[PDB]
Amino acid sequence: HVETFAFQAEIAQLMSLIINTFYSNKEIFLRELISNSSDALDKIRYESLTDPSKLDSGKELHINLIPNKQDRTLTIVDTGIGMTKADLINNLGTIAKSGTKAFMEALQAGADISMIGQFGVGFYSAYLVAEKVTVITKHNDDEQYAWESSAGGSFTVRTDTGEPMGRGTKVILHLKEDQTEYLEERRIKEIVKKHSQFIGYPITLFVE
Ligand SMILES: CSc1nnc(Sc2c(C)n[nH]c2C)s1
Repeated sequence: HVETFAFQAEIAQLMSLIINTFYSNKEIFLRELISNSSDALDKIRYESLTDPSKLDSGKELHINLIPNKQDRTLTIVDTGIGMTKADLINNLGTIAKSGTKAFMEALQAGADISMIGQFGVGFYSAYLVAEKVTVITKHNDDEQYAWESSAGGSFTVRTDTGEPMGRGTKVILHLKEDQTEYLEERRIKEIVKKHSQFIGYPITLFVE
């Protein structure tokens, strides 16, 4: 069954700001998410040097970008460390609470939304373009979960009965009506080249 949770007030607040502030440079969402993926790949690569059995759920360490115009989704997939249930419901939120306070204070002083990644909370930049974000994830010592949120102060988590994914995270961006540009090959490739050219894992851009 589906469990429903309230975001921490500070996170809810950061998400409304992301969603409501006029800010044209939305494309930065892709580097923050690819960056999130790279951090998670680094994590499993490291942890595997002292316990190679952690790669029994898959050896290949990569990132796929998968647009689907029919579904209006852009999907980022990684085979990084994945998330446990406690990560999804509690730990990540707890870590992000100071990232968010800091970021929110910088934002007067005249920092802008593109700096969001320096405060460790870039994942929420998904909300610049996605009306809903669904996240399938699988950590080595835990079950596959689906996390989901359309913002508004709440998120859901259920155990995921769908197709097994080995180990990693899939971020499914259900794009807003006027953000379908991030479904085009040339647009994605441009952004990847501009902001994420030196990521240390293969990034495959799938075509439709
Ligand atoms: C609430 S779901 C979620 N939070 N933070 C992320 S960043 C991340 C990605 C993009 N892959 N793995 C991780 C930990 S995904």
